[PDB]
Amino acid sequence: KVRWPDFNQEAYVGGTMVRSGQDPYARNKFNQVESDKLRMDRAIPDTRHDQCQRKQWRVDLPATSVVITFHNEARSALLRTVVSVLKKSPPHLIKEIILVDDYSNDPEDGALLGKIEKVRVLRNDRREGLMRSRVRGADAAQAKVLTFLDSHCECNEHWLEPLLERVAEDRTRVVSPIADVINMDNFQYVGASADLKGGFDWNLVFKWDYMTPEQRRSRQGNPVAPIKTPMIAGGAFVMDKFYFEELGKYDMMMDVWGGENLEISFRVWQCGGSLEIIPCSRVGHVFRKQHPYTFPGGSGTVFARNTRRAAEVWMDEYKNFYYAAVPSARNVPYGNIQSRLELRKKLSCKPFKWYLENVYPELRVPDHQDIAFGALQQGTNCLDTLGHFADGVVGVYECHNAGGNQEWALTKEKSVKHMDLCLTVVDRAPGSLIKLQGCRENDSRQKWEQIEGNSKLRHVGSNLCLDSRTAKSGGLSVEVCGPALSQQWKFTLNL
Amino acid sequence: KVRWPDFNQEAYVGGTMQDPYARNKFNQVESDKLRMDRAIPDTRHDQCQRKQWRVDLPATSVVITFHNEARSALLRTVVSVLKKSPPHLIKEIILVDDYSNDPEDGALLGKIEKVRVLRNDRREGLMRSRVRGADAAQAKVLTFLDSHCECNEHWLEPLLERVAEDRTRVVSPIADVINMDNFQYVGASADLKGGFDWNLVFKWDYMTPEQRRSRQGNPVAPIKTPMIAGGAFVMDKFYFEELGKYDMMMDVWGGENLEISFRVWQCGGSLEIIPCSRVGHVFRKQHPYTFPGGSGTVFARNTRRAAEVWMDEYKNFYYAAVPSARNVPYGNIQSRLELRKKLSCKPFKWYLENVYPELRVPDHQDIAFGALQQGTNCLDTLGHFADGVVGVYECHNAGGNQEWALTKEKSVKHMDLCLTVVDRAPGSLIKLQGCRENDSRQKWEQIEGNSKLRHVGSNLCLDSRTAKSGGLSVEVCGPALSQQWKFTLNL
Ligand SMILES: C#CCCCC(=O)N[C@H]1[C@@H](OP(=O)(O)OP(=O)(O)OC[C@H]2O[C@@H](n3ccc(=O)[nH]c3=O)[C@H](O)[C@@H]2O)O[C@H](CO)[C@H](O)[C@@H]1O
Ligand SMILES: C#CCCCC(=O)N[C@H]1[C@@H](OP(=O)(O)OP(=O)(O)OC[C@H]2O[C@@H](n3ccc(=O)[nH]c3=O)[C@H](O)[C@@H]2O)O[C@H](CO)[C@H](O)[C@@H]1O
Ligand SMILES: [Mn+2]
Ligand SMILES: [Mn+2]
Repeated sequence: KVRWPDFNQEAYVGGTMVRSGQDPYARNKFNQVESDKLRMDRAIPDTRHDQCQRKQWRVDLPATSVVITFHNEARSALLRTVVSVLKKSPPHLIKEIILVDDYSNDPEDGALLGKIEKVRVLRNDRREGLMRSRVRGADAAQAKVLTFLDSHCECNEHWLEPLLERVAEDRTRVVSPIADVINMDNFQYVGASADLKGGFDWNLVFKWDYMTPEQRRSRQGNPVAPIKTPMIAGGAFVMDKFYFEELGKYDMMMDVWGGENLEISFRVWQCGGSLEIIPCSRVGHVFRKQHPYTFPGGSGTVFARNTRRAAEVWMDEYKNFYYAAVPSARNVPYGNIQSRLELRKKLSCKPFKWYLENVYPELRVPDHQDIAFGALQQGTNCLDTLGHFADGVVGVYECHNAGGNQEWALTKEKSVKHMDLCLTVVDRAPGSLIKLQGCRENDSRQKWEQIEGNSKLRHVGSNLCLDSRTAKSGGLSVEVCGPALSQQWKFTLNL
Repeated sequence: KVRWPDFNQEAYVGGTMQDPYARNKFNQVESDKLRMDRAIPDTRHDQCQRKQWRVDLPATSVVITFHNEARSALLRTVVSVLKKSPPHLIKEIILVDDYSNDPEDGALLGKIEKVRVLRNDRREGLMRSRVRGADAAQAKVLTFLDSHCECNEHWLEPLLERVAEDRTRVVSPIADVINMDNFQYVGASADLKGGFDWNLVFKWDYMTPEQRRSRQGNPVAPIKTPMIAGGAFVMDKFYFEELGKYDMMMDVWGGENLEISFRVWQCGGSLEIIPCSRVGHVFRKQHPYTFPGGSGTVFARNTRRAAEVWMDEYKNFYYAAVPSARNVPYGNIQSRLELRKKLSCKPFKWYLENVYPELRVPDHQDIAFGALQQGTNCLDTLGHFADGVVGVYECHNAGGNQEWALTKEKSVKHMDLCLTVVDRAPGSLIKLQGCRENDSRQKWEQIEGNSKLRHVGSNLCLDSRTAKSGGLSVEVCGPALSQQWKFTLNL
């Protein structure tokens, strides 16, 4: 009902500001004062590669229903999101902007924006949470393509076209922009790396992977090409509406936050679709350290519930490596999964083993016969080879959870092995250094056992325990197996 | 004449037997203590202990070269390649005494079955000495070995089988480790390939995750290595001769392994590590012999001679890493350059892209490259992405989080993220941001003779004063010591 530039920022974000001498980081866990300071149509730097910036972008594309979901968002941030969509998108490609107010304390936060050009507002009468709220918006979407966005984003130049171009060509692609960084303190728009893919460790937390050398090198002469990501971050993405609904939408019994990104990423890949990051599509996002909103069941409890619900449906037996990494999770009940499990069989979906081998080989999987795996931790320090080969001393170095020269397995043969070099007891005398040797299934000197409730690591057939007191003066040793803190070793993944 | 078991170990080792490390830079006492036919553990994979090895293979002339070797070690080598190789596959053992102080060291072994001794009139060095032995070889196939090695069970067959199938293969065993102090025979990793950094010193690369996955099926298969260590290898004799043998004007040590490795690959052959061939070797810390030329100088001479012939333009990245090498003269190379054209031979860019892709290579419009060193510490990203603080962390010389370039666009870049001066006030933290060729805040210059790193259009220099507290800062810029930065490669 109003052209967006004629909308009044100052009247909106007006009372709802930050009174004198209050906490600026109060309601949203980002600096609201700095957010409020900025204009709705603020200038941001074009963070795209030269290759993108300078390409007649296709505009004969199917239009999209943009779904933004929010609970207690900062008016400034919400507005800036909405306007950035309208300002930077070709107008014919925006069918509508659906705002799903997920039970925000003041309905006026969302309601007032309903004045704006193509903005509809849908209020949740109770608290539904991120996933359910997104599904509502998608069901209310008129367009043939869905675009999701977090409520504190800022679309960049020609952001939408490259996303649509992908989905229009192939409906099975679920496509995400590069997530530029909006600083939570100063609110500066910072350009992010285009050399990353999304991923995870066995704890099933999202993390950004560096692109492998083999991959980068294959993309050297096509730097702005699509990136095939094993996981989407989950905040900003575009998906064909019919594909979204056919492929099961979201797990409706997930709550608040967390899990859904994992779940959908697995699902899409496993059931014949693909996931991509598009470097020419840039969308800023306010990344933050704490959650500002309430979690009904406890923060970490609900996260585990959702994560479980995903793992239990899609991961097959490899779900155990998650439970191995996060034993605590086994206690959290996750309810019924029959619908989502049948969905899987209904869709004739591939197994997780497929996903691991073809989509995310990079992810280190322990052998079915391994006893433990990962890093061997002692406080902050972790068991490091220090680049040593055969006949080498082994050491400790601060942990960097990247499994480089700090990755170890504890085998069925009872050996502590890195690659095919295994910890070997050269000399049984107390104080003697241990050496890295080639793995023999029978050497006897490289057989180890975990004792004192998986806290220690004892040399088998002996009274001797691995000991780090000698690191700074030679390397790790065997010493007489007693109550030292230097003899304490815990594996990252325990089976 | 005399069979090896009837040879008198005691009495040979006898006139030799007081610092153990002063003689050979390994524990001579422990070496001397051991039997010539010492027991060593079978360090091969199980999937090799059950292999009917084809034994209708060509024989080899084994070339062992030495200058002041330990008698115990030399003998043990010779006997190991007699005991552990099938007799019909050993045509002869050629011992090239490279002007050793007592000629009796080599001469006395002439008594042993299949052993021939050649004394070098003058000091030649390892490459020239090897060429002599190869020219004196009968046999269709050459095997080279260092004079302090110990062949393992069925070591030779897998090497020959490869060369017999395809004469262009140059094959090396996996090099088990003989302890310099203990003299214990220790089994080595089968998950390594040979390689190098831009300083052109040999190093072992841990073979990639991508590779390790592909070799699940047949784990003891040949390894295509971009470099051979250069000590133990087997090569068809005619192929050795045809492909130019060794760069004859190389001296005592070093270079030859690089030179031949490049040559073989570049001129249409292949280099392999064969995991079921196990040969032990006494690895050492410093060289026990003397260098005519002053050690570091001769290494540089040889290395240059190789680089200047085979590396094309990329020789500069070597000179960037080792600036001192641009002087100390490499002499005439016209023959070896002619050799290259004579063979046709592919360019180094080919080698880098097809044989050793994993080698991190700077863009030729970079200004500096490598890590950014301050003391033991290097410039580390600390896993931080865009909008992150950058820091210092002790240098692990292994890449990744500590890889940096200084571009023609004047920017200090890691991956596609560049160092950014967000705030010009002294003491301000610098943040890592996406690289834009037009942001003046992402621009540096190197000043005060490549020692400092100054933010361009400013009075401000990269500084580690704050590094420990939060992150690295941009600082007031003057006589600090925290502002000192050496890039490993400059150009
Ligand atoms: C570009 C760009 C954006 C990329 C950022 C990104 O991937 N964010 C994901 C990341 O989000 P996050 O920033 O930590 O969480 P955030 O507080 O932004 O919550 C997601 C959105 O849903 C809203 N929300 C949240 C919780 C809730 O109960 N109800 C809501 O309506 C909230 O207002 C916000 O707009 O992980 C989530 C896990 O479920 C989702 O997958 C998010 O999409
Ligand atoms: C199996 C197995 C072991 C393989 C180990 C290996 O590759 N060793 C190499 C490694 O050797 P190193 O142990 O550092 O050197 P080392 O002192 O053993 O010299 C190599 C050989 O040359 C001999 N030599 C040396 C100096 C000399 O003037 N004359 C010689 O004949 C020496 O006695 C020995 O037989 O690098 C060398 C660089 O030129 C060669 O490439 C060696 O072959
Ligand atoms: Mn968010
Ligand atoms: Mn040697």
